[PDB]
Amino acid sequence: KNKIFSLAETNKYGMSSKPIAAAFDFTQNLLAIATVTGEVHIYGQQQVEVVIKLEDRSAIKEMRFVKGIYLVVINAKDTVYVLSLYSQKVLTTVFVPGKITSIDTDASLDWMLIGLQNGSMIVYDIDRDQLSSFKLDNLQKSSFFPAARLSPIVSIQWNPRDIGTVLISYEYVTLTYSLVENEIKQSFIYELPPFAPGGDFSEKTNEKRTPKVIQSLYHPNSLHIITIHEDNSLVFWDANSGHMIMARTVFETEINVPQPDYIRDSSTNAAKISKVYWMCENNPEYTSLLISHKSISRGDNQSLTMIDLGYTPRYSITSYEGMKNYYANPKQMKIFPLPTNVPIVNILPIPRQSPYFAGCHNPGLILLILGNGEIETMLYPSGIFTDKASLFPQNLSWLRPLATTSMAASVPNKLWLGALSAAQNKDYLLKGGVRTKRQKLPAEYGTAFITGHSNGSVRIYDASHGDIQDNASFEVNLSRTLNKAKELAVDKISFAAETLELAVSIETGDVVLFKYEVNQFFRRFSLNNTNGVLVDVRDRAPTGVRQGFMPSTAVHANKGKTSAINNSNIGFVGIAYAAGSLMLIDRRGPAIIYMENIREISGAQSACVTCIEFVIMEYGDDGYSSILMVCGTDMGEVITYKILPASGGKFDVQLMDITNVTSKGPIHKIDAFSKETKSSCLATIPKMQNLSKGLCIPGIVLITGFDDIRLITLGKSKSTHKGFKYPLAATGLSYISTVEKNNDRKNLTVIITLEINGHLRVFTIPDFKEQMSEHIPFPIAAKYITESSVLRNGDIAIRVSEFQASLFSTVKEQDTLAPVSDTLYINGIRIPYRPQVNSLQWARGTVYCTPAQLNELLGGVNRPASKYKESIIAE
Ligand code: NA
Repeated sequence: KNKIFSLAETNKYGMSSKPIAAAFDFTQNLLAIATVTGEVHIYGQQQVEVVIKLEDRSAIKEMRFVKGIYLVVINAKDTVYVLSLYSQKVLTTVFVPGKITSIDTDASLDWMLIGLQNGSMIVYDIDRDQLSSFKLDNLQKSSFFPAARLSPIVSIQWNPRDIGTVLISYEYVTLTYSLVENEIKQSFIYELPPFAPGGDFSEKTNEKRTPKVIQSLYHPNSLHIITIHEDNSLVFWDANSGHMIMARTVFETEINVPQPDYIRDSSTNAAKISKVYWMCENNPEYTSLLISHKSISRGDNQSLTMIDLGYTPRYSITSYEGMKNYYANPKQMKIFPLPTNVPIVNILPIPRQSPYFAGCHNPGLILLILGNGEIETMLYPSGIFTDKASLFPQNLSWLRPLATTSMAASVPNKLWLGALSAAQNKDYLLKGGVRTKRQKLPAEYGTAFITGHSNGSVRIYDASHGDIQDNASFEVNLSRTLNKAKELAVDKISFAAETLELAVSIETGDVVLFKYEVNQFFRRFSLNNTNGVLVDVRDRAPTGVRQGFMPSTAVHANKGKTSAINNSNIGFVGIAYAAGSLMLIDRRGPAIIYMENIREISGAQSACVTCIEFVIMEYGDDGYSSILMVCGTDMGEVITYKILPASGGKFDVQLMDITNVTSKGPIHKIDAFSKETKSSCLATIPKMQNLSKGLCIPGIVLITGFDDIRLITLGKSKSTHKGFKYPLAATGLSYISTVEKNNDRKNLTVIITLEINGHLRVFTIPDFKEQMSEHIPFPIAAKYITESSVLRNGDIAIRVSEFQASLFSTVKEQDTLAPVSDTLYINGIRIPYRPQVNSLQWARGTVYCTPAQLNELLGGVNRPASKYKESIIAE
């Protein structure tokens, strides 16, 4: 019935599953993130975002960006997809014959190199979707170690300065292969003499050992290589000579010379090296190594290590001992701790200068994807962790950090638009992409999303994609307000939209109050300095903000965690604590106007207040309206108070009564509506000013229980009840207008009920006749079903996964335009010239190979023209 209703999904926020991989394109300046279900999300400037779903739901291992128009995606099943930034759909799927171990791709090259578990090397033509005839067998088994087990290729790396040389590394040996000459140029083998200490994790020091290589890299000058070995040795070799310059550790040097009386002098438990990256600064002559360390036990053992080697000495005029000094005495060294003990799973440097040098040229920020799906950012080389939501598109802000609670608010646009006008995001990181303008028809009411994270930060933005709403967001830091560093998890938060006020309650029970206002433009701050519960925090506002959500007062009650917070639209703040405390704050002041325990007033065993609501209507049979406060208790009781206007503009509190409404506690959602007009009865400033008129507005209050809804009337015994099959997670009163006759604006007030299992109904009032009975299309996390908010205009916002939210609209007829995807590829961007071997460093010894020359070797003289428009486009 009521065909004006149909469940329609309007917006999605965040990512649908756990991030598992990442990649970045400097040429187009786009950032791609891969989920475990095979989704690829490409983000750009402001709020550019394109979602591509691969045919299989398998996980993603690696990506690279090719030519600035291609995105190569490799899954767990060793299937390689090619995606386009111009046509924005899957271009090619390839089933590569073998188990892939090492991949390399260059910015200006149309080929990608694949090593296998069986040791063979193969080359794939991304531009033309063909396998090339160039194939190399297992070189270690073929030339050096015939009797060894079949060694997989540990690492393949294109030379940073010459596409004609490829660094290949096997388990017990590494080498440099030339594609032009089809031969092995130089080979290095790491062997330890007896009694050699080896690395930290060396085993059986007495006997001769040949540890497996775990990773090899080229130096930015391309004349030096590093081999990390399973003992955590770090051996620096010279690519051309075959000489072993040194073997060092992160802490000690010369680990290869035997030492009969060696003793491990380390007060820190040794950490297995996970991966090593060789980053370079603006001048490639300035380089540093970042090493990630595998965790032992479970405690914070994933820390980064940076070795800034500074100016690399000139190659031609320094001996091997000079390189030994240069690598053995680092220019600077520092360890970057990780704020969490969650293991690191992927590290992606974000280049700022150019996409060469393995995508690690002058990285200003390092994106770390952890095992729990988080995304962290390290400023480099400073090492400062940043979680500012303005660095990345708002969809990424659901990952950095994890959003502990979320809510949506129906804000009147009258001042909301003026607020978002000067709240534009101006310091995003991604620069590419051109955002499609999706103009929304103007409306009286808009929607805001508000999220609180475990960091102690609250992010607020608009849920529409309009001209102003799209790139506008506020961020408030609870840490700077309280001068605190730990125990900052946000638990609950309440938003008064009519005057733009906020109350944020954290795991320690502290509640901080924020208000929208202009700016007033110490290091010993603490909540324990003074004795009063209300602590002044006005002067602790962020420096550079001219106007925004600033803190006014912090609440340090020392009474425990909070069970209910509500910030009214008329200056009142209601705070309830798990111990039983109930506390009323007048923002006029500031002042406390009521502070009492509710276990000494209840007739039941009700421990704490779970919901606080403000209404302005007639109590009982008083014949006139006043300021009334309704609270629900965890045992199904309801306590109604009056806030009487007292002398001097202050306010008293008079307890009217407490009645056991239902046995199905807790009481978590309170709403109200007038009996005749059926408009919202919740308190507002104009309604408060209207009290002098002597007006009387008898009303009915909807109280939500565990799985029942009660229609009750203040000051009376009669009530009505409705029961559900499953417990109710989110509800609200929605006031919608329907036109049926000719232009008649017939308003209809209905209640939107959502159960934790995902079912949604829409009933009328007060008869509670069903108008919708549908389900949310996808299953929802029972942990996060309850963080839903019902909006004024029939919309319902549900948290569905740990990282994603969904804003549904329950009005079938909505001014919906055809979906428009955004533009990723912008033509005319030039890829900088690939760096070549400097003649002043190593004269001769090189055979210059142009890209077309390499195409002729790998694909043949008769290489077919591509079937893609991108190949012609990307030139
Ligand atoms: Na937006």
